[PDB]
Amino acid sequence: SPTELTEMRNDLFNREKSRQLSLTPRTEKIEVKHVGKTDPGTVFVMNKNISTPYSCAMHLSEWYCSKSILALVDGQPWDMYKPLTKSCEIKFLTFKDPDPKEVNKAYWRSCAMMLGCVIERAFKDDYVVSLVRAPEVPVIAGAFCYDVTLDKRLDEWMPTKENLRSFTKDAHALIYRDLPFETLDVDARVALEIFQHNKYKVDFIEEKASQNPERIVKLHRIGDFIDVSEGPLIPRTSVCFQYEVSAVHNLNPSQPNLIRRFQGLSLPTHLRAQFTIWDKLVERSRKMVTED
Amino acid sequence: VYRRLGLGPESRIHLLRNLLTGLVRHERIEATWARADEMRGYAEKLIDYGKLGDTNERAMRMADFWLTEKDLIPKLFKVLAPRFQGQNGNYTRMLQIPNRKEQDRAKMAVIEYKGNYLPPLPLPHRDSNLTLLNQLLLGLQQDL
Amino acid sequence: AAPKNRRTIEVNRCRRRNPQKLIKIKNNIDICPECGHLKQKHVLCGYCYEKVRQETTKIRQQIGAQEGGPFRAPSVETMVLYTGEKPSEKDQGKRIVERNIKRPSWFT
Amino acid sequence: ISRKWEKKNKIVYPPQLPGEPRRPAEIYHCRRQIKYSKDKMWYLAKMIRGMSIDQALAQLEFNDKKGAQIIKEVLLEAQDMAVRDHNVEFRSNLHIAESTSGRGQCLKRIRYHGRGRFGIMEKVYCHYFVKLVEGPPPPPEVPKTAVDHAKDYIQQLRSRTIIHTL
Amino acid sequence: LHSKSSTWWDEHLSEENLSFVKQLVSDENKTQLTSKLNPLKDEPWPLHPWEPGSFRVGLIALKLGMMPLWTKDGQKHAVTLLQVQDCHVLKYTPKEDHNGKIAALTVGGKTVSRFYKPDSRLEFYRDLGLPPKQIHKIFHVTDNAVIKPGTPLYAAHFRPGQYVDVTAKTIGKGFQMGNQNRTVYGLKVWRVNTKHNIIYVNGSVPGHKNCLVKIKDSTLPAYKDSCKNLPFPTYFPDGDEEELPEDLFDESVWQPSEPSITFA
RNA sequence: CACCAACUUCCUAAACUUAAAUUGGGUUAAUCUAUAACUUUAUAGAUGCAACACUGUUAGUAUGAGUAACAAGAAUUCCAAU
Ligand SMILES: [Zn+2]
Repeated sequence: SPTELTEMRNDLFNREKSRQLSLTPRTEKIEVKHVGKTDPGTVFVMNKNISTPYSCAMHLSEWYCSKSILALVDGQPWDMYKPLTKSCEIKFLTFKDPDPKEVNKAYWRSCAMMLGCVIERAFKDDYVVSLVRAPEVPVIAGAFCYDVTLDKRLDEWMPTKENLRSFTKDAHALIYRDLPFETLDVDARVALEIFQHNKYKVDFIEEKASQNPERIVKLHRIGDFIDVSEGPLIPRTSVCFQYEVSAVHNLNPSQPNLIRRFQGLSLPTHLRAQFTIWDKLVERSRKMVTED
Repeated sequence: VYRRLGLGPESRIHLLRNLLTGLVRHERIEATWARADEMRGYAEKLIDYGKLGDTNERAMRMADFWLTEKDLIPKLFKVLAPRFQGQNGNYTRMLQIPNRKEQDRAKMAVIEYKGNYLPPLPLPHRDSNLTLLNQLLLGLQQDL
Repeated sequence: AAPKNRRTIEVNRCRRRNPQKLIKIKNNIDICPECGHLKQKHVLCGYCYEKVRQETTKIRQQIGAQEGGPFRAPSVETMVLYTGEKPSEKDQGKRIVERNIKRPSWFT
Repeated sequence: ISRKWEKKNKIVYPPQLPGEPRRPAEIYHCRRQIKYSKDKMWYLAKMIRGMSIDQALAQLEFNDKKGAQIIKEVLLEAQDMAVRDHNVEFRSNLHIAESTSGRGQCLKRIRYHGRGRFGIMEKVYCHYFVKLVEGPPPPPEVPKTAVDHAKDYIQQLRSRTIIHTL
Repeated sequence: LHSKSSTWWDEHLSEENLSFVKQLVSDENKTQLTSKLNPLKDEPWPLHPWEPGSFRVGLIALKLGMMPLWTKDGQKHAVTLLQVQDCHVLKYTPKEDHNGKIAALTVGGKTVSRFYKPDSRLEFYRDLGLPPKQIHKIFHVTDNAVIKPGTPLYAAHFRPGQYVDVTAKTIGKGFQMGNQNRTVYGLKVWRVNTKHNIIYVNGSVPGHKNCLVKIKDSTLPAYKDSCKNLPFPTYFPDGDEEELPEDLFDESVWQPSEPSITFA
């Protein structure tokens, strides 16, 4: 049953957190200097592997927390809730930054991860649904895509308008739940065990482990659901204001399993859109998006 | 179409004359928002009189009356008018400034002549196209 | 005009605590990237604008000294130059104002 | 004159045991003498009740009343001492638990009139009391739904007890 | 602050995207209007023949102003100008569900911008496939005269020589007043301009110039059944049974370019 | 072809008969003295000894009321500046 997998998946996530907490003895003070454009040069003494960019935002003002979606630690994108590791230079990334391309990717990946969570729980436990991967497509494409392989029983079933609306309801509930994106870097061996049943997830874990010298892989967890991530993700699911499951396209090579690429569009609260604009974007997001 | 200003119709024009003379001399004046809006139309029309030509006898009578200081009259025909020859309008830039903290809380604005030598005002900037929403709109534009 | 009897504090308390008489909150508050200070969406930042006026006063002071007399407004265009910038041929036929300060970063 | 609001800020709690939750910080700050009407200051106090430190500061900055400027200075002073003396780690993590204004000692003078009349001149002063609790403001109230109201009515009918019978 | 912020459609739009947005809006308006141009070619509801007691739908028009109009008798008559703009049927209400005596039809004209309107209003119009209209008004129409929603209505529905009833909100004068719905009855139509859908109506009409008004057939007892000799449901340009002249004139009206009237 | 309704009346416990100037008798708050008592009491002897009301007197604070009401020519390069 899927619930059993989530239970064991949740536990290993919890045990890994305890091991990392146990790994760090005492609290080590790290001098982080604020290189952000506003209030530059402020130096915070912080607890290593404990303090997060959100804590620094709390130190300064609430405006920092609300408008900060990511952090640039030594010029590197860092999740707002990712514990700080060393003395560094920290800058806060917002949706209105001159170059949000790095922010766009994190929002793009987080939206895809949320879509994957909806698919697995949307179908009944009787049917077999396996997540293959989240394809990376440009923001210019107009829709974020998630690939999933269905069971033979669902080969003849296509979502209707009501079925698509049901998916949005699950996605909307997730946004309403406002579940923070937990972040863990885990070795392949543990990651492979966590997703052993899903062979497609197994290879993706191997790919990430292959790229880096170590076997450490980036795992993100929304509530019970867990998934691998190409890069940093949004701190919380509440960031999205508009969400839509535009359409589903079934990949032609469906002989072993019916691989479906689902199209969706989402907008953050920082970037609201007019009703007509959203309607056109949703219509423009119902077209098949290839990877180039 | 006119704000009820001054102790009489003459006072409004005289007050406008005082306001107009100061703006020409300095090219950037801070005043109450209502006054700045009222005098903006006069300033634009004055530039047209400068464009009409220095030789225009009617322009001199308008310039002489409106500008108390006569050193500005050569300036209008030889500085303001040449400057705005390319422009077809919008010679004056008026922006809202935070209200005066003088216990009366008057609405404040700054009116300046465009093309001036003064430092540029901190104008508002529209969102860049690099933003996620703009990038999404760019994709829609490309497809169409 | 006085009511025929004293107004009770209870009656008075209700009148003053009615929502119509209470102070309303405003949600149009915005942040100024330029100064890093608060602003209204329809109001320009004053911390940066204050710099412009202060520079304008300094520029105006230099012009006043250069003119050296009242009613001496030139009939020719005017330009401002800062230390490190020297008058060019394009600046010919224009009043030139020299500023001891170097060209401000914001001013171009 | 009584200055017990300050004494409330001088309260020292007993050392908490290791198996005891971290006590939320409470800061009592007040300005005793303000040349302003308490009623006008109360209106400002009433609106800001329960708001966060940052939200209150933002609202005050764009307020036109003189009292609002005084409150902002008082609020800023309270925040400074809260971090300095009450161990408030995060500046943003503060909310206005309590805000109220009190009467202050006045001055008595006679108001002359040009035509032989006179009036009672009074110089008003007031006190301003605020208690600040470290942490975010508490969540706002949620109105009762139709289901909630209906259930209570049935419970009330069941809860009824028979009167003056065996 | 984790608090609500005020936004407008142009807040987050860049200049390049802002120009594109304007083009996109114009394209949508053009496509939607063209789609609804042909009502009879869009599965029209059955049209029934006229019988006594039938009531036609009314229209919404804009008051351009007044100008002098001359008749073949040489007399000058001041006439008011009414323009029908983007008049379309929006929602049909069944007789039982609205009023047991008669059913009603909702008609809206004078298309408006979509930027500063609630999403709920846009949602209803998106289903209708038409751009939002400034005013919604309800007209009592008999079952036989019911028309499918989305049918374009034109000034040609009325004809010269027909008396009509116009109701509009009166000009408000502030504290002194006005701004009250009022109706003028028994106004004859002198001429109709089909190209611009301008109806020339005798007399004055309440309201300021450029003010939307509601136009319905005269309810006076004398003109109880005038629709028998008029397009009974409405005038359908899509049918094009006979192309009407661009300008429709009453017989007494003296058309311009006619010979100077001599009182012989 | 009845019932209701008053402390009228009966009943258990008790009680022993219904306007107001005027008239007889028994107590008592408070303060001080005599002599005692000793968490605030007694017996005697005393008195500036008890106030919702004298066009009473003093002080505090309300209500009307945050109401009536009130105020400085313009710009700038600046209040002993233009
Ligand atoms: Zn600024």
